[PDB]
Amino acid sequence: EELFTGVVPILVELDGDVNGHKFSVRGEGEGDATNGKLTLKFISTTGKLPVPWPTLVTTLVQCFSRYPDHMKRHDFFKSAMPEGYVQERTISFKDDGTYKTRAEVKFEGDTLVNRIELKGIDFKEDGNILGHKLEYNFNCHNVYITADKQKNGIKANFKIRHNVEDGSVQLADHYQQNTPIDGPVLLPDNHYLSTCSVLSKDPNEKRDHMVLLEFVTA
Repeated sequence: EELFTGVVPILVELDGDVNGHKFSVRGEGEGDATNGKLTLKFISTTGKLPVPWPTLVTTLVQCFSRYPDHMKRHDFFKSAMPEGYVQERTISFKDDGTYKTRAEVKFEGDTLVNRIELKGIDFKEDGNILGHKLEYNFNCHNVYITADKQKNGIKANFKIRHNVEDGSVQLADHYQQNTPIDGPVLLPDNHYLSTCSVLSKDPNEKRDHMVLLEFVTA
C-alpha cells in the first residue's frame, strides 16, 4: 500500500456543468508523496473555461500529502489504496451558486487517477464565478479532517477564499466526505492538512490552461 515512493504519475479528468455551461478538463503531472509535492498541468478540452481556474483547484489528490514519520498511521488516503476512495464535496460560494463533485481517486496501472463529476447550479452569470471576476492566485489553507466512522472514512470542512478583482473576497465553503470504495482501511483520528499552491502559466500552451505546483503536509 506504499506505492507512494518516487515520482508517481498523475492523470486528472473532470467533466463539469455550471448553469448548463459545459466544460472538460484533463491534467497530467507528477506526484512526490515523500516530499508531498504535486506538479501538474491542466487543459480545457472544450474552449475557454466558463469558470475561473482557482475555483477548480480544490476539485482538481490528497493521497500525495506529506505525512510525518510520527503520525504516518492516520493517513486514510494511501490506506485505501489502490481500490481508491470516493471523494464527494459540496462547495458553496457565499452569495452565489454551488458545485457538487463526486470523484473516484484510485490507481490505473502505475498511475494515480482522479475522475471528477462536477455539477454547478444557481450561479449568477454576472457574479465573481461565471463573470470571471476572480484573481489568478491561491493562498494557503488548512483542511480540517475528522474520522467518519459511520462510513469508515473522512469528513473535512474548510473555507477557501478567492481574491476578487475588486478588492473584495469571495467565500467558498467546502464540505467533504471520503469513503474507501475492498477491505478494512485506516481511520485518522483528528488532523489537518496544510496546503499551499503556486498558480502559473505555460507561455507555449494556447488552450485554457493552469499550471500548478503544490505542497501539502500533515
